[PDB]
Amino acid sequence: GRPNWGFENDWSCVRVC
Repeated sequence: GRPNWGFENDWSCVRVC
């Protein structure tokens, strides 16, 4: 969801993280 290479699109995070 947000820019930070988290989990979504392997280039962003979904939440919290």
